[PDB]
Amino acid sequence: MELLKHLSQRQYIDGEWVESANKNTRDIINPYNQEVIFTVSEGTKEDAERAILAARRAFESGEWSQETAETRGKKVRAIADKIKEHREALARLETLDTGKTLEESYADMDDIHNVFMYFAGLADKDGGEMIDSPIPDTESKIVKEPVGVVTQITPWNYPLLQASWKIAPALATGCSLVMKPSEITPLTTIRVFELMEEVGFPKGTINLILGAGSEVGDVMSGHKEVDLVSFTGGIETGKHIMKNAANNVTNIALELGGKNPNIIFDDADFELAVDQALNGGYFHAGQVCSAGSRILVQNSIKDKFEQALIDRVKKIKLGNGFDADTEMGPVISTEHRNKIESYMDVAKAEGATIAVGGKRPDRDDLKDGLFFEPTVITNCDTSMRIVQEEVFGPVVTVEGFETEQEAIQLANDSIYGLAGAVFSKDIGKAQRVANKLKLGTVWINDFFMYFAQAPWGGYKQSGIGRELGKEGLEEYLVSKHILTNTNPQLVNWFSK
Amino acid sequence: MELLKHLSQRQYIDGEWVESANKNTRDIINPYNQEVIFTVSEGTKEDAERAILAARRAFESGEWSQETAETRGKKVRAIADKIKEHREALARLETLDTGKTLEESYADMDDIHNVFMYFAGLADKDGGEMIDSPIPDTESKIVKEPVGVVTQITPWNYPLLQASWKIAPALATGCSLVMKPSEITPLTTIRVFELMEEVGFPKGTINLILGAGSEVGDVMSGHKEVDLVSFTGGIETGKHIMKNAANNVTNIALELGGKNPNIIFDDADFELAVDQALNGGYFHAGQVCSAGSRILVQNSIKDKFEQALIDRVKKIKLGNGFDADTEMGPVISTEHRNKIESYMDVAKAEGATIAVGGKRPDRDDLKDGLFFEPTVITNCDTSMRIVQEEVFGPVVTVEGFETEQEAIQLANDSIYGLAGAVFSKDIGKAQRVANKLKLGTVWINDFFMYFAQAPWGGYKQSGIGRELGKEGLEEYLVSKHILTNTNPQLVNWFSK
Amino acid sequence: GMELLKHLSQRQYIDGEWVESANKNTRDIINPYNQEVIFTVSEGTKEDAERAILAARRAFESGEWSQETAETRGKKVRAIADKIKEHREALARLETLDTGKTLEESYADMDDIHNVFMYFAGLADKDGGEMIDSPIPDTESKIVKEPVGVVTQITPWNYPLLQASWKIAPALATGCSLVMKPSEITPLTTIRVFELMEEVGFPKGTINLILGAGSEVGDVMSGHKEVDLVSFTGGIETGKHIMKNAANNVTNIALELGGKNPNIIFDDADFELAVDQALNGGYFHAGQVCSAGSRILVQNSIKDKFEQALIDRVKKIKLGNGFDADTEMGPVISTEHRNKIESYMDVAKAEGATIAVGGKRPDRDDLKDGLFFEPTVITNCDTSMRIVQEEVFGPVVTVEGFETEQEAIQLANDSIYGLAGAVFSKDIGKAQRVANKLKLGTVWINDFFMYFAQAPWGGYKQSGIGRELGKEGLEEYLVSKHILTNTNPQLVNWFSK
Amino acid sequence: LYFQGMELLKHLSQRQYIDGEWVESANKNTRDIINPYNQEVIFTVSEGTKEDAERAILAARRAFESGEWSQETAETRGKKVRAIADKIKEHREALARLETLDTGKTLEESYADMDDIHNVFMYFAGLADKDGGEMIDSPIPDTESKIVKEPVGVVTQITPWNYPLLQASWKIAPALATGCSLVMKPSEITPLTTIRVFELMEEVGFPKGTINLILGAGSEVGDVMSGHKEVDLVSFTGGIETGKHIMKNAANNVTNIALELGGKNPNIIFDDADFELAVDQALNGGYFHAGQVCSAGSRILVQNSIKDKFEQALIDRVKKIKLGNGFDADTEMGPVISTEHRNKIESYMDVAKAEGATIAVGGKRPDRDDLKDGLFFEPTVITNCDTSMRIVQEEVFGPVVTVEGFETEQEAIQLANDSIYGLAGAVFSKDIGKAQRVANKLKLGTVWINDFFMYFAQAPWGGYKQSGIGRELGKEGLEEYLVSKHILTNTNPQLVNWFSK
Ligand SMILES: NC(=O)c1ccc[n+]([C@@H]2O[C@H](COP(=O)([O-])OP(=O)(O)OC[C@H]3O[C@@H](n4cnc5c(N)ncnc54)[C@H](O)[C@@H]3O)[C@@H](O)[C@H]2O)c1
Repeated sequence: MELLKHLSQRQYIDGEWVESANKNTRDIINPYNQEVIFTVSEGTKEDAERAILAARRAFESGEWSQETAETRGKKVRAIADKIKEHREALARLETLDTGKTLEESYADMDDIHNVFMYFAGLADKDGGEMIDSPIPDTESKIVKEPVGVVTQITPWNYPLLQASWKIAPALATGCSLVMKPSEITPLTTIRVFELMEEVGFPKGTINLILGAGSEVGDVMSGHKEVDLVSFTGGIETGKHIMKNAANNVTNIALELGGKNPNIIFDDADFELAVDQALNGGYFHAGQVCSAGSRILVQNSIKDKFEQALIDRVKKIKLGNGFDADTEMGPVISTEHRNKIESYMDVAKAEGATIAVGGKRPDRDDLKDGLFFEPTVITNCDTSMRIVQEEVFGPVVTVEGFETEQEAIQLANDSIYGLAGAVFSKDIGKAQRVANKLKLGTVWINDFFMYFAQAPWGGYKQSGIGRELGKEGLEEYLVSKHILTNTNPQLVNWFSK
Repeated sequence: MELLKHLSQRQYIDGEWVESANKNTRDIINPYNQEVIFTVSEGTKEDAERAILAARRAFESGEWSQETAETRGKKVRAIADKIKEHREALARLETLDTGKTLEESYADMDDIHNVFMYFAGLADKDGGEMIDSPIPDTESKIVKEPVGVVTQITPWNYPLLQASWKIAPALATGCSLVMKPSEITPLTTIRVFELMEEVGFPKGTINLILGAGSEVGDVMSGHKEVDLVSFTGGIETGKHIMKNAANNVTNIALELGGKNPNIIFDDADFELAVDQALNGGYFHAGQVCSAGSRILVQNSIKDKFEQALIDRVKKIKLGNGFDADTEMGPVISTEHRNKIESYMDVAKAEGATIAVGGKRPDRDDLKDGLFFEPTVITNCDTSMRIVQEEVFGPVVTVEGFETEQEAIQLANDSIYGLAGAVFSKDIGKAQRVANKLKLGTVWINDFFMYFAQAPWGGYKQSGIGRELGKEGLEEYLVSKHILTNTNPQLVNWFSK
Repeated sequence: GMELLKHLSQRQYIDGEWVESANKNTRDIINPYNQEVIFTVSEGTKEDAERAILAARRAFESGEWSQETAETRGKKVRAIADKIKEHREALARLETLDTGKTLEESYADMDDIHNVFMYFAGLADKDGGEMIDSPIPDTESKIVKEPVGVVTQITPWNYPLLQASWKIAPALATGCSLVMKPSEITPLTTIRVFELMEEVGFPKGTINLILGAGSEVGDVMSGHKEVDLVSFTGGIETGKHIMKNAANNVTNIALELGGKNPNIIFDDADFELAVDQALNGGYFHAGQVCSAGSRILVQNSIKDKFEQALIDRVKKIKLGNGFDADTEMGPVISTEHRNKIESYMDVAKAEGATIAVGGKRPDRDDLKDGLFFEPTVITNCDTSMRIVQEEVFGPVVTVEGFETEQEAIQLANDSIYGLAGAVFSKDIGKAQRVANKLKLGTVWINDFFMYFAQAPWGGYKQSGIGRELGKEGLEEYLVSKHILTNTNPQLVNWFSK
Repeated sequence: LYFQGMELLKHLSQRQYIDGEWVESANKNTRDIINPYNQEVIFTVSEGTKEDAERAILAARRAFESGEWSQETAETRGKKVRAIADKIKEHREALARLETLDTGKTLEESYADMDDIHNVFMYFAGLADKDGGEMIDSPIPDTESKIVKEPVGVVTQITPWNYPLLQASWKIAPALATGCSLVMKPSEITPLTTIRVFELMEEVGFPKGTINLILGAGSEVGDVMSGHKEVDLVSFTGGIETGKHIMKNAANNVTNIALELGGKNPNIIFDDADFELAVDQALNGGYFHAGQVCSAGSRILVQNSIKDKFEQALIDRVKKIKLGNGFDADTEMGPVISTEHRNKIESYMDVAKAEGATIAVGGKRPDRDDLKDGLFFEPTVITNCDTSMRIVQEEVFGPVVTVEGFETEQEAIQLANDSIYGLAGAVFSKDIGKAQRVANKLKLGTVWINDFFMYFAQAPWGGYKQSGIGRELGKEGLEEYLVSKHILTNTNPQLVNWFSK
C-alpha cells in the first residue's frame, strides 16, 4: 500500500508524464480480495499516435540512434542497476497487481536485472560484417542499424518480465519505443518508466501508453510510422495484429501461447517427475506461457503417477501472495476465472474426468478472492478441446503413451510449439526425443528454465521470431549492404 | 523454338509430372510479337493442396531433412553445375519468355549458377551454438533446424533468378518446397525442375505448381501445413499474402517493389552518371525491382544532365531480344503496357512533363510487339503519383536538389526502401549519404550490383526479411534451445 | 614397380616448373611390405627451399592469387577436390604402396581428402571480416581479414596426403602462397597432388613443392624471414626445434604434434563394442596414428575379463600386404622406426611391465622380408613408466586399471599430451561429465577416430599449438587489420600552436 | 596537486600477492622506484625470486584445477570483471595520479588511460557469457558434434613500463572473463598502479590462487614465467629481443604465446592532406608520452611537393613544445622513464649523425634550470635520412621522428612497409578513396585514416610481421585465453568388425 503513494498515475509521452487526452481513467484490482488499489489514466488512440510520432521525431534526430553503442550499453546497464536497487518494492508491487507469490516475484526481479545486464553487454559487440566481394575493385559491407520506431505490447501474467525482454534490446540497439502493458496490470511498468526517466534518455526515445487494446492497439500495430510490432499475448490477438500490421508491411515479432508437453517416461526419477509436474502446472496458477499443462506419462507408470499427483494437488496451499505459507495465488480476474470454469464444462461434456479440483474454493479466507482450485483432468485424448486449447489456469491433463514414438506424436499433435520437457534417466533417449519435438525450448529433466543468454520463442503457432539471446537483439536491427565501386567504368550498353 | 519440343508442359507434384486436376491449360506469349509459343497446365487449388501435403509427408519422413548438410550441399552444387551445363538453352528460353536481351539472360544464368554454388557451400557451416549457461550443472545449446514446408512465389521479370534465390537455401537447409512461378512466365522454372529431378531428390521434397495467383495463391499462403511463405512480387499482393498467412501464424519473407533513388551530385563523373542513369532506368525496359526510376540530380548540373540524358534516350535501339543490336526489348504484356500508358496520363494531369517518349513506337518492325518508348519525365516533385508509385516500365523522373540534406530527404520521401545509388567523386560524402538512406542496398558509383554473398531486401515497405547471404539462409531455419539439467533436484515448492 | 609410377614426376615443383635438386642428388623410396626400392626422387638443397620461398613471396606480392576473388579461389579449391575424386583409385593405391597401410584405409583417406578440399572451397567466400560499432563518434571501424602471406607446410609419413590436404586447402582458399615439404620417405601422393593442382591452374609461384630431409632444408622453411607462418605436423621434439627457429623472425606457428590418447572403458560400456574399438584404436595402421588409443584405461571390475578378450583378439589379427583384402594390419614404415619400437619393448620389460602378447617381429615365412611387428599388449604397468607416458607410435597398447570415475580422469590427463581420446559407457551422462574434464582437443563418446573438415582438430597441452580443419583451421591462414576512418577530423591542439 | 600524489603511497602495499596473501620476497630483497621528473626515490617494493614465481604458478594451477573460478558461470565471471571496472572508475583520480607519478607522463594522458581501462574491463565483462562454442552439422549420421570453448588454463602476463595499467588491463580482463588463473609481472621499474589494481581486485573477491602478482626483474624471474611446464599461455608486451627470447623458452613445453612487440609506424602525409591537421597529428604521433608509445608515429613519410613546407611547420611547432612536470597543467611533454633509456636515445643521435642524417632540432637534454634534475630529452626531428639507415629502421622509443620524402603513392607504400615491423600507421589525405587504397596495401595491424592513436576494446590490436604474434582486445583478444574441444557423441554405436573374431 505504501508503494502506491508516490507512484505515477499517468502515461509518459515525449518526456512528460501526462493524463489521457479525455481525462478518462481505469481502476486497478488486487485479485486476492478484488479491491481497487489504484487508479490510472486510460489513454485514447490520439495519445498513442502522438507517442508514435514522438518516437519517430526522436529516432530521426539521432540523439539516441546515433549515440555510441558502448554508451547505449552503459545506460541499459544503469537500468539494470535500478531494478536491483528497487528489487524489494518492485517485487511487492508485482505481487500486489498480479497476485502471484512474493518469492515468484523476487525471482522475476532477479531475471529482469540479468536481462538488462545481458543486453547492456551485447550492445557494442556486432556492428555488421565485411564481405569478400565477387566483383573486383569493389568494397562490400553489411551494417546493422536500429530498425526504427517499435511498438511493444505485453500481457498481464508477468508484466515487467515481458517488458524487460522488449525494452532492453530496443534501447541497446538505438530504437525509439512505445510500450503499452496489459490494461489491468500497469503498476510495475509505470514504475520502470519512472526509473528509466531517472537514468536519462532523449526526449521521445521511450514512451508509455496506458489503455485497452481494443481502444489503442490498432494504432500501435497499424500506424505507418511503426517499423516493428513486438507482441506477447494470446494467439487470436496475435493474428489480428499481424493482419493489421500488413497494411504498411510492418515487421512483427509474436510470442503467443502454448500447449506445452511434459513427457514422463517410466525410467524417470519418479519423485522428481511429480515435483516438476506440479511446478509446471501450478506455478502462478498455471498462468504461464510455458506451463506444462499437457502431461504425457508412460502407460506402465500412469496409474501410479496419477495417484501421486492427485494427492499432492489436494495439499496445495492457496492464499495471499504476501503470505509465506502460500504456494499458489489467485487467478487474475473474474473474466479469466469464468473462462477457466467454462473449460471445466467443456471437458466434462466431451468425456473427460475432473479427477480433482475444477471449482472455486469455498474456504472462508478465500471466498472474497479470485481463487480456483488446482485441477487434474484424466481420461482424455488428443481429439478433445481441453487437451488442444490453452486453458491458462491451474489445470493439467494426463495422457498415456506406450512407446517413445507415440509420446513424440502426441507432444507434437497441437497447433502450438513454445516449450516442453522430457523426464528420463536415459539421457540418450531424452536427447532423441528432444530432437524430434517441434518446440522452441526443450528441457531435459527440468522445467521453466529460460534466460537472457538463449533465444525464446515458438515453432508453429506459438509465434513468429524470437526474444532473448542474440536472435532477440536482431528483431530490433535491419541490415544495409553498402557496395562501393573503387574503379567505376561506363558499361556502354546503350548507344552513344 | 527448338528448346520447346522436349520441354514439359505440366506441374510436378510428389515425384510425378502431372496435368491440372481439371485438365485446364494456359497459353504462353512471346512479348516481341505477341504469338503463342507454348501451352502449359493451369492447376487448381486442390493440386496446390496436394503438393503441400506431399511436401509435409516428405519433410516428416526425414529423407531430406535428416540428410547430412554436407550431402545436401553436394546436391545443391549438382544443380549449380546443371545451370552452367544448360546455360545457353536456359538463357534463350528466358529471353523467349520474358523478352529481355540475350546478354541480359546470359548474365542471369551466370548469377544463378553462383547463387546455387554459394548456398551449396554454406549448407554445412553453422548448425547452431553452445551457450555458457548461467545455471550451474546444466548444458545449454541452440540447434538450427529446417523450418519445414515452404511455399515460394515468383514474379515474371526475372523468373529463374528469383526462383534460384528461394530454392537454393530451402534445399541447402533440408526444407521441402512448393514453388509457383508467375502464370505468364513458367518456361525456365519448368526447365529447372526437370534439371533438379535429374539430380535426384526424395519424392515430395520439390514440387511445382503452375497457375494464376488469384486461383491457387491463397492455398499457398494460407494452408496450415505451410511453415514459411517466401514471396517476391508487388506490394498489394504482399499485403494480401501477409494477411492470409496470419490465419495460421505463418512466417513470411517478402521482397516487394521499390522507388529507388539514383542520386547524382555535381562532382560526379558526369559521363559515368549518365551511363548508369540510362542503365538504371532502362535495363529490361525498367521492369526491375532495383530500377533507378527516381533520378535526383543536383541543381547546378540539372539542366546539363537532362539534355545529355534525353539525347541518349532518343538513340536507344529497341527490338527483338535475340538480335545483338537490341538494347531494350518490349514490356511483358498488353495489360502491363496499358498500366504504363495510364501513368503517362496521370503524370501529364498532375503537371509533369513528358520530355521524351511516353508512347508506343510506331516503327514498322515494332508495331506487332509490346514495345513502349524509353521515357523521361521532367518538372515533377515528390507530391506526385508518377514520382511516388512504382511504374515498373521504361520510365524515369528527374528532380533537382540544392544540398546534400535535401537529396537525402527526397530519396527517403517514399513508402519504399529497396535499393539506390549515389554518384560523386567525393567518396566521403557518398559514404555520409549512404549511411542516411533507408535502403537495403546502396551503391556508391555503381548500379545493379547484387550477389549471393550479400543479403538483399528492403527497408520499410519494400519488404520483410532478406534473401541471399547468411541472412537469406536463416529465413529457412528455426532455432531450438535444448537445456539439460545434469544434476536435477526437486524444487519442493509444493507440500508433500 | 607398378603402373602408377611410370608417369609420376620425380622432381620438385618450384616457381611453375618441375625441376631437379640444385646438386642433382636423389633419394630412393621404399615399400615397407618387402623393403624394395620402388621409385627415385630428387633430394633438394637448402638453396632450392630458399628459392621456392622467394618465389612464393614474389607471387604473393603480385596479387594474382591473393587479390583474386574469394569466390573464384573457392571454385579452384573445388576443382582440386574434384580431381581427388576423379583419381581416387590411383591415389589410394599409391598411398598404400608408399606407406604400407591397407587399401581400404587408403580409400577412406581419399574420401576425407575430397571432403576437406570441398569444405574449404565452400568456406572461402563466407567471412571477410566485421564492422564494429565504434565508441568514438564520427568514425568508421572495420576489421578486414587478409591472407597471412607466405606459408611453409611440413608433413609426416603416416598419412601423407591427408595431412597435406589439411594445410593446402585453407592456404589456397585464403589467398596465401605456399611451400610444402612432405616426409622425405613418403612423397609419392604429395607429388601426385601437385601434378593435379598444376592441371587446375594457379599463378606461377602460388604453390611449390620441396623434396628433402628435414635436417637439410627444414631450418630454411621455419627460419627464413619471408615466411609468415609455419604449419607443422610431426613429432614433439621437431616441433620444439621449429618453434625455437621460427622465433628468430617472430614467425607465427601452427603445431600438430603427438599424443598419448586415452581410451577409457567403464564396466557399464557395451563390452563387445569396447573391445572392437580398443583393437581399432590401437592397431589401425599398425598404431602409426597421432590419435591412436595406445593408453587403455579400463575399470577394475572388468579389467581381467577385458585383458583376456583383448589378448585373444590380438592373436588373430591378420598381418600382410596392404593390397591384399585379407590384411587387417600392414607393416610399420621403416627399419629405423621398427627398431625404435623394439627398443621400447626393452624399456617396458626393464621398468617392470609385462608383454602379455606380441612384442616381436613375426617370423611367419610370407612376412619375414617385410617391416612387420606383431600387435602388442602391455600389462602390469602404471603412469610412472616411460612405456605409458611416451608416444611409441607402433602397434602397441598399455592397459591400466582405475576404480572410480575421478581416477580415470586423473590418469587420462597424467601426460604431457592432449590430442584426442575416448570414453565408453552406456551412461551417457557420465560420459559427458568425463568428456568435460578431459584436457583433450577431441573427445569421442562411444566411438573412435572420428574427425572431419567441419570441426577443428588439434591439441591441448603439448600435443600442439593452434588448430586445423573447421573455421579455426582457416584462421591460421588469416591476419586481421583494423581500418579506422575519421569522417570528421578535428585538430587535437595538444601542443602549442 | 603532486601532493595528492605522495599521499597515495602511504596506504599502498609494497609486496607481491601470491596465493591470496600479500607477501615479501623469499629473500627479503627490495627495489627502489624512481620518479623520472626529479629522479627521487618515491617508494620501495619487494624484489621477488624465481622460487616466488614458481610458487605463484603452482598456486594458479591448484586454483584452476579446483574449478572455483574456471567452473563459475560465465555470467557471474562477467559481473566480477564489471566490478573491477567500477573500481577503476571509483579510484580514477588516485590511479591517474599514481601512474603520472611513476611513469612521468602528463596527468591528462593518465586520466585518458583510466577511462580506457574502465572501458576495457567493461567490454570484456559484457563479452564473457556471449559465445560458449558451436554446434556442428555432422557429416556422419547418428552423431552429435559440438565445439566447447574452455579457458586455456594458467596464464603468465608480462607488461612494459610505458603504460603499465593499460597494458595490464588488456591481459587481465579476458583472462578473468574466461575463467583462467593468472600470474602477472609488471615492469620492475613501474609497479605502482599494478599493485593498486591487485588491491582492488582483492576487494572485489576472487578464489585463492586465481590472481597473483610477482614483482621483479625479467632477467631474474622471466624465464620461470615463460618456461615453467604448468603455464598454458604466455602473454607478453615488450621489446622484440625479449619476445624472441620468450618464444624460444616457451617452446620447451610447447606453450602458446601472444606477443605484442614494437613498431616503426609510418605516418603518411599526402600533399592533398588537411595541412594543419597533418602537422597536429604528426606532433601527436611523435611526442605523446615523449614518443614512448608502441604506436608512435616515428616514421613520417611526406610527399615531396609539400616536404619543405611541412618540415618547417613541424620544426617550428617542436620548438614551442612545453616540457615539464606531469602534474603541472602547462606541461605538454614529460620526461623519459630512466637514465638507461635516455642514454639509449642519446646514443641514437650519435648513430644518426654518423650515418649521414641531420638533427634539424632537439637531440639533446634540455639545460633549462627547472628541467636539469629530471630525465628530460628535447623533442627531436631528424631530416635527410633514408630507409637504409638504422635511425629509420630501428625503434628509438623516444621523442624522435624521422622525415622521408616520397614522389608517388606506390613509393609511399613501399617505404611504409620497408621495415621488420607492422603494428600501426596512418594516412592523411582528403582523397578518401586514395587513403583507402593505401590502407589495404599496408602490412599493419591497425591503420588510421586522417587520425592517429585510436584504439579501443571493441577492436583487435596487434601486429603483422615482427610487431607480434596474436591479438589483444576485441573478440580475438578473448580467444587467446580460450581453447577449443570437439566432443563427438555416437548416438547409435556399432562395431566396426575390422579385426577377426
Ligand atoms: N524486392 C525484390 O527483390 C523484387 C525483385 C523482382 C521483382 N520485384 C517486384 O515484383 C513485382 C513484379 O512482379 P508481378 O507483377 O508478377 O507481381 P504480382 O504481385 O503482380 O505477382 C507476383 C506473383 O504473385 C502471384 N499471386 C498473385 N496473387 C496471389 C495471391 N493472392 N496469393 C499468392 N500469390 C499470388 C502471381 O501468380 C505471381 O507469381 C514488382 O512490384 C517488382 O518491383 C521485387
